Order: sequence, then structure tokens, then C-alpha cells
Amino acid sequence: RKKTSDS
Amino acid sequence: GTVNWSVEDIVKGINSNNLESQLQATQAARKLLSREKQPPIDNIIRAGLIPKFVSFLGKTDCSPIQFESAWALTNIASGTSEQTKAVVDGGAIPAFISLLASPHAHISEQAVWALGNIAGDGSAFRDLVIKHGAIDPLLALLAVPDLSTLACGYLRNLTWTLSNLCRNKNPAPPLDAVEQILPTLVRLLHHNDPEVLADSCWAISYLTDGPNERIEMVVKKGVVPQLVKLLGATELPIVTPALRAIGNIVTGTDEQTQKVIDAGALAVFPSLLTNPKTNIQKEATWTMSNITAGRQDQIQQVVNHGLVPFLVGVLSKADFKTQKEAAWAITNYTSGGTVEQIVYLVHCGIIEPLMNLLSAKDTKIIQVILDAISNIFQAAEKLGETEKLSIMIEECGGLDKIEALQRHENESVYKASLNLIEKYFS
Repeated sequence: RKKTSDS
Repeated sequence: GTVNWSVEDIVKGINSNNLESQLQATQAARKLLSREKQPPIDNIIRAGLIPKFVSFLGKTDCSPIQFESAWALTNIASGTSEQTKAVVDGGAIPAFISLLASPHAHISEQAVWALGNIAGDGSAFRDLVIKHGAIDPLLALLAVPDLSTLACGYLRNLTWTLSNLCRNKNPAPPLDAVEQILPTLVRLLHHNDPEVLADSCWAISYLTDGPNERIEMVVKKGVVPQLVKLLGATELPIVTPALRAIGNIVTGTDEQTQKVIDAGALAVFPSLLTNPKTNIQKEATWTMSNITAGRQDQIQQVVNHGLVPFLVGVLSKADFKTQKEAAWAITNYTSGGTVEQIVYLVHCGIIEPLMNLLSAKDTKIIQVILDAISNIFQAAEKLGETEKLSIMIEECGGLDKIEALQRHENESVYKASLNLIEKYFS
């Protein structure tokens, strides 16, 4: 699982 | 105005001999990579900007460019395995580990996030992040007397990254690394934040998904009672990982399963086996099937908690996958149980749903069901009540299904069905 930092 | 730059302009700014122009271009890149609609990760990689960002990570005298490059690299590493590999190939792992010690909380948080994405790629990058020495500084970030003093999002990101360091198999995380991380995980498992608890349970579920030696490592820390407490939580994001962990623990030894039973886990299964979420029901029935495969006193604990009627209910009506797990639980129950326990199972009304499930199109369920039939028939023989059971199976239409299974593709299916027809219905 990866997470993109949108804000 | 760092909004909507072109990759060409970003390259121009980053290639300038001006730290501030580089900072502005790096921020523009970050904003480009932080757009929900198709971030141009591949275009940024092809421009050769990863080594520049990695070098910016080390500019201690310009913390803003450190933060912007860390954010940009975090989003690049969030993509495909090839894109995460591109980030790792630039030397980002040691640079991010160094940033973990930054006096700016938001920069260290970004480094934690980035390392989480890299470790989350798979076992190889997970172990490489560990080899570069990330666990020590990561755990040092949590070395405070009370975790409530730390910012919520900060603690959540740290927990998520640690969970990714416990994740993935073939191979599993190094034993020494697991022992290093487990005490902090236990502490996070008692924090009041729902997301921290969910990710801590997910980490424990990863660590318990393995051989009994791994399960024993977790169970020795005394986290089973807390897992059961969280199993009774209202937040589904917490119950799901807690049930997976408890289910992973009961796949081990009968003593580890007993530690789960002693914590009071069975008292929660009335609600789990009727949970409106199909996956909770399936996972709970799978846990029950692994509990009914234990000792006879453990089957008796299942009986005393009134869970046999709930297994009958799940076998009568549920998602087919849950019904399969229930059939497994019944076959394990009948294989290890006493005649009295198998008699109680029949008295609870298992025969009719067991029969109705023999019309399925899954060979495995039919084998499982037919093996449970054999075990119940053996118990009837021991009691001299084979005729009674025969009449019962005939009254609910099971005989027709078994006779029709004598003409079935699978051999084990027609041999067992034909052995039953010849031994008890002739």
C-alpha cells in the first residue's frame, strides 16, 4: 500500500 | 505563482544556478505531482529530476527545498513499482533516513511518508529500508512519555510506515527488526486514535500471518486481550484488522488458540457471525473453523458460548464463501469432537443446511460436506442410531443429492457419496 500526499 | 508550470519550465528552474529558482521550480513540481488527476510522474522521471530532488534533500541550510523535494519524491514513490524504483535508484533511502532527524516536524513527517511508500513497494525495498537503518530513528521519533503530545497526522503517518515495515512475505520482515518494532506497536495498539489503532492492528495482522514462531513472537507480548477488545470496537476499520490478526493467531498451536479463547474472544462472535459486512462474516467463520479444529475442550468452549446455532445460521444463509468456511468449521468440529458434541451439532439443525449446500457447483464444498456426513455417521454408528440419521437425511432431500453425486466428475465425490449410499442406505 502506497499513499500520495495530495495536501 | 508556482501553479500549472510545464515540465520544461521546471527543468529550466532546477537547472539554474540559483537556489531560490530551484526552490520555486521544485515547489511547482510538487504541485504538479500532488494533483489528483493523472500526475505526470513519468514525465518528471524522464526529465531526470529525481537526482536533483535527492540532492535537495540534503540542503540543510534551505529547509523549504528539503520539504518540497521530499514531498515530490513521496508522490513519485507512491506510484508503480518502476517509479518507486526510480526514487530508490537516486539514493533517496539514506537521504530520507537522514531527514528523519530534521528539527522541522513537517520535513521529518514527509521523510516518514516517503520511506513508507518505498517500504510498501514490497519485501525487497522493505528490507533495504531496514538495512539502511531506518527503524532506529523511526522509533526514536515515538520515544515520548505520552503519545498524545504528538500531532495526530504525524503519529498516523509514523504508524502507517511502521505497519508497512511489518508487511509483505516471501520473505517476512527480519526477526530482529520485528523484535525491535513490536514494543512500539504494542504501545500504539493502546492509543485512542481510530486510525492509529487500525494501522497497528494491520501491522499485527501482518506479523501474525506466518509460522507459529512468528505468531508466538506476537502472542508473547500479551497483545491478545487488547486485540479482543478492539475486536469488539464499533469502527469497522478497526474490527477488520483485529479479526484478521485473531484469525491468524488461531491458525497456530492449540495453546495459542487457547490464549485467544481465554481473552474472551468467543463472546464477540455472535455479532461477528451476523455482521452485516460480508467480509467480517467470512473472516469470523474462518476463525471459527480454525477454532473447531482444536482440542475437544476448545470445541466445548465453542459450544458453551452458544456459537453452534450461529454456525448453523451462517450455513443456512450467507455469502457462499462464508457458507464454505462454515462447512469447513463443521467438518473440523465433527472430525475432532466427541459423540456428544456431534450429537449436539445435529440437535441444533445442521443436517438440513448441510444437505441444501450439496447442490452447489463447487467440488470442494461437496467434499467437505460429505466428509462431515461421514463423521456424523461414524458418531451415529458409535451410538447405534445410523437409521435415525439416515431417515433425517432422507426427509430433507439429502438422499437425492447424495445419489445424484454418485455420478459426479470428481472421483473423491462419487466414491464418498457411493460409500455413504451403500453403507447407510441399502
